[PDB]
Amino acid sequence: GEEECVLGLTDRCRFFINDIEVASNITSFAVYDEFLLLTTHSHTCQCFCLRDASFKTLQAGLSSNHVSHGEVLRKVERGSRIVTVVPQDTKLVLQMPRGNLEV
Amino acid sequence: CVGSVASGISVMSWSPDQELVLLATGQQTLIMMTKDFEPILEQQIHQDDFGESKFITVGWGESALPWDDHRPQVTWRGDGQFFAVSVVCPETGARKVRVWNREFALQSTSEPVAGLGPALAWKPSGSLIASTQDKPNQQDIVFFEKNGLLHGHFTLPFLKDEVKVNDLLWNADSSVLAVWLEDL
Amino acid sequence: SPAELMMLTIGDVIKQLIEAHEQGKDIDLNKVKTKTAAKYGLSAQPRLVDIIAAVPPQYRKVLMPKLKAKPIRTASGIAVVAVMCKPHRCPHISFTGNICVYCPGGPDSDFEYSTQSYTGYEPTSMRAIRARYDPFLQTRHRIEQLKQLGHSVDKVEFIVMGGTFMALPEEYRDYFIRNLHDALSGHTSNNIYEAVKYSERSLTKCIGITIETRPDYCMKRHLSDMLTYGCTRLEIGVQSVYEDVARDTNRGHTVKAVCESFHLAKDSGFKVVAHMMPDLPNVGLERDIEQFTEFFENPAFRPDGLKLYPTLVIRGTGLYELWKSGRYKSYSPSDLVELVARILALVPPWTRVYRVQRDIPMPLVSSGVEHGNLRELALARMKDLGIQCRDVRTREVGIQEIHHKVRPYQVELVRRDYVANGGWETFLSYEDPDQDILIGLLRLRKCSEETFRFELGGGVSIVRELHVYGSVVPVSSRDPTKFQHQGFGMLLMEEAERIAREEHGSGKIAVISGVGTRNYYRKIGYRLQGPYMVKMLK
Ligand SMILES: CC(=O)SCCNC(=O)CCNC(=O)[C@H](O)C(C)(C)COP(=O)(O)OP(=O)(O)OC[C@H]1O[C@@H](n2cnc3c(N)ncnc32)[C@H](O)[C@@H]1OP(=O)(O)O
Ligand SMILES: C[C@H]1O[C@@H](n2cnc3c(N)ncnc32)[C@H](O)[C@@H]1O
Ligand code: MET
Ligand code: SF4
Repeated sequence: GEEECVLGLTDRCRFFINDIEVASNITSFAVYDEFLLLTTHSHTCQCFCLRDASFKTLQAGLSSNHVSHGEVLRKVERGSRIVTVVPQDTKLVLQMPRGNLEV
Repeated sequence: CVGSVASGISVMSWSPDQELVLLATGQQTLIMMTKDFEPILEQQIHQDDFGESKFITVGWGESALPWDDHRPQVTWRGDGQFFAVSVVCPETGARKVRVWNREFALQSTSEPVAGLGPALAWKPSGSLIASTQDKPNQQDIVFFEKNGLLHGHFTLPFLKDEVKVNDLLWNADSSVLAVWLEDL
Repeated sequence: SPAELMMLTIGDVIKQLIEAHEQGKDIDLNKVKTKTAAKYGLSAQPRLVDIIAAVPPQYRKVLMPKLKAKPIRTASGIAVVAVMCKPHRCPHISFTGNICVYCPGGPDSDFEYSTQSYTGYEPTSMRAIRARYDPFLQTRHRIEQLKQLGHSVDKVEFIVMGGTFMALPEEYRDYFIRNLHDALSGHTSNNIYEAVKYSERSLTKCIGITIETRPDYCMKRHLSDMLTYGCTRLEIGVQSVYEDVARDTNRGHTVKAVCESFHLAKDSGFKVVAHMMPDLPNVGLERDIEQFTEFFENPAFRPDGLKLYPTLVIRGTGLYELWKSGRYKSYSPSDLVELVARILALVPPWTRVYRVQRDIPMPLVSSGVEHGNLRELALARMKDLGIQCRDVRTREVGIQEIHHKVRPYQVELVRRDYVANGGWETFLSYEDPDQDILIGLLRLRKCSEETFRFELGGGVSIVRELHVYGSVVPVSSRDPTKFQHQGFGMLLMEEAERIAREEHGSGKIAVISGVGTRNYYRKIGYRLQGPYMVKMLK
């Protein structure tokens, strides 16, 4: 929004924005060009815009009680990790346990 | 004092879940006891048989390293179903590796390898056994197999006769290998 | 007599069908069959082939989309014709004294007049036996059967089976290949090159040829010879990744030779399919999982296709003698199903599994597999365990359409890169992410520093396969309910031409192709050089 925040991830798959936990099944995250990118245990990738958002909106999105609509949520393989993001070409790079890559 | 051995003890090994203990004596013998220190079995290490895991075919178609201190080495698998012992055989005069199962029956004996070192460390996940080798112009980390055959290697970044490998030890989740080197 | 009653029943069925077509209403076939058979007093029902074999010509053309039989035979986008060679001995009989310890049949066996590694009771084996191993007759007969079923045979692919084909005299190979091409085209040629030219100008397109070969018969000479024939796929039997197994079964070569042959073949531009065998002697239940994990994680091994052949013991072989002496025992069926499920859970998304078990008749097997649908049992077990299979075959539109009932909705573009056999491989695809449905794929590779062909030296990137699935759409026709002729091919080539110029840094792009594909790539803008279709990228 219009305020700085500190984002944190632990090794037990817990996501904190400032001092409030907002999600509990996260394995990777990144921030690139005013966009937040997340990967979950449920084998999903999520992308949120940060230009017009608030803490309540982000918590509502990651509320675990929300019906999915096909612009924010996408399915991926098992054990995917975010390597990097190419916003100029609108691409996201992922790596898998066996060693290959995916765009 | 709950136990006593006439000859000295060389190594003591405990299972990953503490329910079985292995002791090695100074008379080249291995004793397997339970948690309550009630003896279960005792056997001589230097046997003369491959085991029961033989190789079936139809028929259609040199010395230990100078800095070796001759101590035995004992290692357990991650789940405790097998274990391995490395010792200097008096017959060949080189290092030999044997693999036993949990009920203390011989399973396999390693193939002859020239230049084998004294280190040993079973991968906790239970796929490869690590060791070391010194061959003309290089020093390698080699990987054994439960069958007793070589299945891979990689090369250390050192010249010949510049360092020695003291110990090898794996990580808890089998991701990182730690190597301990001492300069000669 | 029942015969004329059957004929009248058939005639009445087509009469009702054509009438309903004329006034344009839908009709249910089974109810009509039963009702019409009731009238004339029968004790049986009509067969689909009989109804197809009595339609008048124009109506034959118009109403096949309702009477087709076995829709799987062309659900992958092509029509497959399998032919066999002449009986012969495997090349390594001489310098070893004997052959592999488990291979049945052959010139010196009790299976009379049968090719090596076959019994003669198989479907394709009985087709070539009555034809006396003549390629022209076999091709004509199989195409006639395929047309009688009710399918379209516009696009064809050959599969040559038998022993080791590339170990035969040159004249016989010339004869065989030119006869295959002539049977497709209709010409009467003298040598390979004439037949290839006329087949290039033909109207029944020959997409490609597949040959099975040994690692010691895959060198520069053999690769060039197969390149002139029009071959585009290879089948090699690896069977194991362990060096002691490869010499205790009298295989005759080593694994390192297999890896080197893989490297050469992939740099030349072919496609590689590997035969593997679980339950080999001296391989327990724990070495198989490690074997396949290494197979799919080690860059030296990663193939493009797989064939799983669990070990079978058959009479008249060394393994039979081992089994009688009480020294070899097979897995229990539950263990075998569990192992196959675990193996299928590991296949990467860029690999295609063609077959899952052999096809030997049950009474001839002494021990081993006894059922006949291992693949679907394994899939059910996988569903029970909670894991899923993600290969190429079980994700394409036709298979997903006949086994399940789904259709693509939200198609997207996907790219996967990896390293294999010393080369940088890319795999482009169009697929639906939510429902996991595949449509079209393309394979690209940057040539390494050890390429020997003259046309590919100096900065050339090679395309190894382009494919779009679905049902078969005849050339120059269009069907809005199918997936082929809708522009997914020129979209996949435009992207391959951008990677090869801005990322690989190359200055030329080459394609290995058949003949109808030759005309297609000429349409795109490629020219011909040697056996390749090339284009400048500068
Ligand atoms: C080169 C190789 O290794 S093989 C290619 C794969 N082999 C096969 O034929 C199996 C399935 N193949 C296909 O789907 C197609 O034939 C492909 C892959 C060649 C092109 O896929 P599509 O997406 O169908 O191509 P696209 O829609 O871009 O092009 C359609 C045009 O190609 C033409 N075409 C398709 N196949 C051929 C062919 N073999 N020879 C000549 N023209 C052809 C069609 O007639 C159509 O031309 P038109 O409509 O202008 O008259
Ligand atoms: C044609 C293919 O059949 C397989 N093959 C050969 N012999 C046997 C057998 N006894 N059991 C199972 N598969 C076999 C090999 O993998 C060969 O390459
Ligand atoms: C028909 S058997 C498979 C092809 C070849 N004979 C091989 O062993 O590789
Ligand atoms: S090379 Fe193939 S066909 Fe020949 S004997 Fe061996 S397994 Fe059988």
